[PDB]
Amino acid sequence: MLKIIIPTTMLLPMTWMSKHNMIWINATVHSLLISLISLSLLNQLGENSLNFSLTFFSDSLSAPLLVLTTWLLPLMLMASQSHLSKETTTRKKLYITMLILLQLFLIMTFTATELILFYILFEATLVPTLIIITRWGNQTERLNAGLYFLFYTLAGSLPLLVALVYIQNTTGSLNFLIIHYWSHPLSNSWSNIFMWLACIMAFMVKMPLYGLHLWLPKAHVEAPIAGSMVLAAVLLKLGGYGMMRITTILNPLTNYMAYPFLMLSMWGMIMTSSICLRQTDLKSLIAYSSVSHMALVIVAIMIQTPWSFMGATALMIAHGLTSSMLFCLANTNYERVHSRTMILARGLQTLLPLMATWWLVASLTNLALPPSINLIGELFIITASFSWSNITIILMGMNMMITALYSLYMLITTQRGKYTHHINNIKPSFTRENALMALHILPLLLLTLNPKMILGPLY
Amino acid sequence: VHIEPRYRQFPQLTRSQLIQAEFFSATMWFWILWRFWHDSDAVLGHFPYPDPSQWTDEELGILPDDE
Amino acid sequence: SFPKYKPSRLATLPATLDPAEYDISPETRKAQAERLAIRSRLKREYLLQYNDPNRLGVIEDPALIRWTYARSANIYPNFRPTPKTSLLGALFGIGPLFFWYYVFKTDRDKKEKLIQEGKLDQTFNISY
Amino acid sequence: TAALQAILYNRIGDIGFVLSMAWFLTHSNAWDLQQIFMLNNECPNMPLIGLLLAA
Amino acid sequence: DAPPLTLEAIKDRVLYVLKLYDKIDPEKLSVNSHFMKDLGLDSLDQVEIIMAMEDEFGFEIPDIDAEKLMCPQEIVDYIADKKDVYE
Amino acid sequence: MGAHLARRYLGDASKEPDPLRMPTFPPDYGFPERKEREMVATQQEMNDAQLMLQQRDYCAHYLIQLLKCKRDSFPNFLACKHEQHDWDYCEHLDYVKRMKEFERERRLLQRKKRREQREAEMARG
Amino acid sequence: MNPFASLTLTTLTILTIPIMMSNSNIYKTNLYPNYVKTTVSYAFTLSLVPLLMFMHTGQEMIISNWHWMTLQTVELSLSFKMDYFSVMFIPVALFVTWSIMEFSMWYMHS
Amino acid sequence: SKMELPDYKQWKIEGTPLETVQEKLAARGLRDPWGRNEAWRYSGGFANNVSFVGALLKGFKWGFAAFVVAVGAEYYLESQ
Amino acid sequence: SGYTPDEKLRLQQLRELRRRWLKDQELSPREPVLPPRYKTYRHSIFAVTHVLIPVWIIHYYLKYHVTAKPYTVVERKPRIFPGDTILETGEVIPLMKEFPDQH
Amino acid sequence: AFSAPAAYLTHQQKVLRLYKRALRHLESWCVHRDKYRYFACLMRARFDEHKNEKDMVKATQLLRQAEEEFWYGQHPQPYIFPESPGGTSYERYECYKVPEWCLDDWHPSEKAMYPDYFAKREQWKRLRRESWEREVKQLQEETPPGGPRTEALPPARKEGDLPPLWWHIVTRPRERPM
Amino acid sequence: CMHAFFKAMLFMCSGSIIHSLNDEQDIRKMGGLYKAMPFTTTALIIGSLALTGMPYLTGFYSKDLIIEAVNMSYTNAWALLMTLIATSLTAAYSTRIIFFAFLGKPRFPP
Ligand SMILES: CCCCCCCC/C=C/CCCCCCCC(=O)OC[C@H](COP(=O)(O)OCCN)OC(=O)CCCCCCC/C=C/CCCCCCCC
Ligand SMILES: *P(=O)(O)OCC(C)(C)[C@H](O)C(=O)NCCC(=O)NCCSC(=O)CCCCCCCCCCCCC
Repeated sequence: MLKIIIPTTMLLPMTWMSKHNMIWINATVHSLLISLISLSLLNQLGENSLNFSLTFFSDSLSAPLLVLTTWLLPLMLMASQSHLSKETTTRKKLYITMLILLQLFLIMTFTATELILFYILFEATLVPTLIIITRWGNQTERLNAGLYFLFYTLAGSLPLLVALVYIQNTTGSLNFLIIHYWSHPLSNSWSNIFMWLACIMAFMVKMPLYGLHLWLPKAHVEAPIAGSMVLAAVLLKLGGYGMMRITTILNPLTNYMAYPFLMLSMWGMIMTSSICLRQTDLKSLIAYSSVSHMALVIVAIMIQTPWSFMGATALMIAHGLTSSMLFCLANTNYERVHSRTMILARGLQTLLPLMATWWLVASLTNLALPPSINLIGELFIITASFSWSNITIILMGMNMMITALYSLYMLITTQRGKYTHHINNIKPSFTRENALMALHILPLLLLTLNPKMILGPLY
Repeated sequence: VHIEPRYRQFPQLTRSQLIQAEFFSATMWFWILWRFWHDSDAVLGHFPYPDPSQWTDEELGILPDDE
Repeated sequence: SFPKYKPSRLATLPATLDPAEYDISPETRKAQAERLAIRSRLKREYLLQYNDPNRLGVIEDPALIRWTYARSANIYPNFRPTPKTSLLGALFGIGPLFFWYYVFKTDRDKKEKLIQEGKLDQTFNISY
Repeated sequence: TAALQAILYNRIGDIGFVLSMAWFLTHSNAWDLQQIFMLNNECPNMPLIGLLLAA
Repeated sequence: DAPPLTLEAIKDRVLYVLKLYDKIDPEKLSVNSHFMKDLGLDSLDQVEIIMAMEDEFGFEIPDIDAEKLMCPQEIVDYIADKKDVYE
Repeated sequence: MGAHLARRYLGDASKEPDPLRMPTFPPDYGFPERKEREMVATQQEMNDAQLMLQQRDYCAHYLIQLLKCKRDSFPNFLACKHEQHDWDYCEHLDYVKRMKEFERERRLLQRKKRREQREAEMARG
Repeated sequence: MNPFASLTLTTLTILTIPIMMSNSNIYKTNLYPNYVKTTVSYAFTLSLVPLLMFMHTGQEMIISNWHWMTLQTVELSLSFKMDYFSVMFIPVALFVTWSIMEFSMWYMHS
Repeated sequence: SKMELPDYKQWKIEGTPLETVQEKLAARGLRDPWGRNEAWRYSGGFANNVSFVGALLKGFKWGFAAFVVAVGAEYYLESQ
Repeated sequence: SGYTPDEKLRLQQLRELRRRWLKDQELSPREPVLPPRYKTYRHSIFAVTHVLIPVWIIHYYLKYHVTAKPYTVVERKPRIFPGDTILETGEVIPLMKEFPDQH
Repeated sequence: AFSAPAAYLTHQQKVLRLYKRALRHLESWCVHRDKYRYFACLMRARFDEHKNEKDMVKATQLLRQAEEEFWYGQHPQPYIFPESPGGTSYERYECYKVPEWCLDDWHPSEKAMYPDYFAKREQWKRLRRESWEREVKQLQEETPPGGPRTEALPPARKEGDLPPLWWHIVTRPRERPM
Repeated sequence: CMHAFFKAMLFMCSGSIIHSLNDEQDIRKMGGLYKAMPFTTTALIIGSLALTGMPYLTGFYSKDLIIEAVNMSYTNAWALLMTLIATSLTAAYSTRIIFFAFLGKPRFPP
């Protein structure tokens, strides 16, 4: 994994030694090169994972997330160069450095072979994100959003650290291969119940679980465009990856401790879709859509079947791409009119045609339209939940109906209708914005063409 | 063909559309009459419906009540 | 005479059938004039800013800002824990959870009982 | 409004369709007509009502 | 599709309708004659005239605007302005 | 539709036949010597012709002949009138046999009612 | 090879063809409606041919040309069931669409 | 081009149901002044119209003749 | 009840301005200044490409790739009637028995 | 839509609007022209019967009774003109209406494609920019110190002036833009 | 198949009427089109006759068999009665369309 880690640690000096007018060009070009290099990890084995060394390893679950991170970095660079034109050169370099550090920590997190190193890195992802939010956010609420995000995540994660050190003391190793080959059943006792609670609650807060999600609207709405893109695409997937990795040793206690979390996830998925139906803010609408999708992923992981894990992985990748695209579209419209109210700007279908096409495609992918990988993952999760029980179909159907309703409501409100009469600063869409949308959408359709690359180890 | 608009008057028609409408209506009625002539059993039926009250107990296998 | 029309919540009373429209006090006319004056002042401000040749941007709407602020940020500071709020919150945030837990637990208990008794049609059920 | 209404009603139909698809996969290990017809010698109410709702 | 309207066509059609009205003598009817002052009609007659023009031209004139159309020339100008007729 | 529905519903269901339970009497009850129905087409022939299982009744041979005639004279889709009429006539005969069965069931039921009424009267006397 | 599968898949592909031409000067000009209508008519005739094939011998087939993915013991592949229903509905739908597209060339001129 | 409106003096309610309406109103003591403006519809080429049964028999005249000719041709061909 | 003099004057002025604006909206004889840069023949060129090339590609794909793995293309077995000739083995499927003919 | 509304509807305006609405719904009921003419003449006879009334209280009572009768007897599916708010062709062309501020963002090549139109557009823009100060001064001169009590706007009181707040009224998109 | 044919033709005739009468979709405003528009009139009459089950048109070979199967099967009595009433109401609304669109005097703008 050093052939991918070291190029980022070289991107840092490149950013800090480039000329003032070439920082964005250099960062984008070399981020795309690093993504191309990281595409090699998709060649996975059918029996075991790719164990590079004693510290880093790659799996059919880690590879798509790493590729998504490496592909997402240049898009964040494009959006940031859009909205940071008046900043000084030093602050531009600092912003690029924060993005690079976040990507490096995410790569090391997804490739870490030991639970304690994984914990250290996935906690280290907070600092660049908090700095980005609380420093380059636009509104007054960025400080409160950062506080909420940081303290929710840390209150979740500290008992996870205690549980990890206790597991190390009890068993002798936190290496994932060792804890998988030497896994032993977890007897039904209060101590095991609380260990299960510590681990699962940390990752549920990271997911986020319904009832533990307020930090997500707070942070996503108030963060800059790059922060919003990375929060939804990758940082939300740390919880799912951790739960997939950590549930090896939690059986058979997961068969009994999953009921409250399953009920919370299903009913909160319904509730957050309904909230999306009546949202006066576009970023809030997208954030609650993210909450619903991650609640579905939580349901899949908790029911814990080979068919659910594949759907969970596919839904994670598809939701990451779709949420990044939706946040980018909302940011473009915000840069037009300097306000996040959804009904302020209308008639954008007749004011900006190709951007309306991008909106339509993003909304179509947001709802499960076949044969998109969104639909593939959602359908796999729905079928696994149907096998689990036969009223999960009722809940999933209600969620799908409300999902289509709010997606098309957002599309119609933002695009259809008649344009606002007094808004006359909506310039034609930039080549940069259109290229950003194209780079968001085309990989989604290519992954639809080749679906087995994002179905996880269980395929 | 250029058709001038009329004001409060019957519109200008064309011999082509007149004869086409007449031809297709005549075609429909000719087809209906021709079909009713040849296979009339498609409307009136072909096989008589038996009257079960006229079937005898001998052929229906019903013995005398006293026996 | 003719059957009466009963207004509802989702089918309101028509203006022509409102009894208040046929009992017009001189105070009502003054109130209507005041409302028209308020609307005219707002319309004049909007039209001036809208027809200004040098304006390039969005005319900020304080009413829209107040609406979006009240819908989002001004809810919690004005929330007081009352019996009505407590009961509604408890119901709408707990009852569905326990209801679905009961439903799914009963369903899974029946399924497990059938599996243990060995009289459940599990043939061809390969994928799970 | 008409477009969104059509989407809503067809999405309830899709709820039924997804119910039928999930039942067929779980109880027949296939999503194709050949194996569905082979294995379902007496098709049950849940998949058939799902199909009816979708239709 | 349809041929465009003209000021002359609008005026001819409105005068046609008004001359087919039986409470107006066509000889003393001109494009500037007022319905009330110099034609001798009343509010109900004006409402009927506006409804007749709505039927003639296939579009509805709102009641707030219909009350002020007191002249055939005013009706012509209103209809031309709404239909974007400039020649 | 029909008078039988009226008789059974607004009347004596005991004297009217049950369509789901018919026949309720032995096939030879009243028939001293009764002949089994003759099937012309064999199971292998019907399977090769791939007749629908709804179409594999006692009139299957005429259907097979009609299909063979239709396949051979493809462009002339009006050359199978005789075969179609033969198949329809066989189906008509099958239907009138079913009608005879219904009528036999009805009159046997009312005969049984008369017999049991007479026996009850004899016991009462 | 039997012309059945080839002709059916060809009708479907030639239906798809004018969409690939939607990023061209023909899509920019005013010949696109007539182009689409002509393509639909050609597809209609090319689909009438397998209907003639079925009306004679009653041929029905399934075409699982491309294998999409194998989910453990469940294989999903791009399969087309060319049976009586398909070979009878396709020519009717194509005929109706051809007529509708010409009527739309007249009706949607403006 | 430059269509001309037909002379307005030709529109008369006479011979049309509007005259019957006018007679009823006169018996009531009333009059309708918009008689002619509606009377354009009842004259010209719209004066004669077909009933519903007549509309369905639009091509029955020629259809029956063609059917008779075809039946005769078929009979003659069958005979010889 | 009618236009006030101010309303009528403003309406007249606005109508004049609107008509002038529309007249200006009218184009010029040379206005779209563009930058420098048989029926059977068209039917034949369309038919060869749009029909001939795809059918060639599809037949090549089916004959040599799709019909190279088992069960990809499965034809329903032909219907066999009595009194027929099976072509593969030169077999004679025999006739049915005599019918109890009615009239 | 072109007239500024008043603070209230007078009794005459109310009864005239009721008359027109009742005639329209009666025409919806009486499809045929002669029948509609007959019943419309009867309706106008009723209105003439109640035309002269010295007691305004009784006139208002009669108006209320007539409104109740109309609401009971209205056509559930009345005729609406296609361009009217309830019509089938209402707001169909609102997506084709594009403004001149969108127009002025064109590329120089697109502008050069139409040389003569943009010269007149620049003349219009100069006319707009040379009159705004006069328009706003005229508006603030005539309005009362309290503020505008109605939405009416004044004409141009001078020979070299344009009526204030005219740009969007004059340059509103055409009824059939594309 | 049969319904596709004749219902598509009926909708096309309705669209032709709408386009001729300047986007007017009200039968209360249509009228006189029997002679105003001959070809669309005869096409709509043929379509309505086929829809209602003219004894030898396209709709006869499906609707008549459907009705016979409904009558001759072990069906729900209420379902059978509602099917018959629906057939009668089909004839009724076809009559309404023809009567208010083609017969009588014009009601469209002059
Ligand atoms: C299984 C899941 C549950 C299924 C039923 C749940 C129904 C939930 C209703 C959805 C809530 C709506 C959220 C927002 C939707 C969009 C807002 C909206 O109301 O749309 C307005 C729009 C406008 O109405 P118009 O008649 O067109 O008038 C226009 C006048 N200008 O109205 C609609 O589109 C709403 C239509 C759906 C409403 C609900 C109706 C569904 C209820 C029927 C369920 C029973 C089905 C029985 C099954 C029978 C087959 C076995
Ligand atoms: P012009 O300014 O001359 O107008 C004269 C007016 C009417 C303004 C008078 O000056 C006036 O105000 N007169 C006194 C007030 C008055 O006339 N009140 C009574 C009028 S309302 C009335 O009489 C209506 C009764 C009949 C119509 C009722 C409508 C109900 C039928 C509709 C059915 C729905 C479908 C047909």
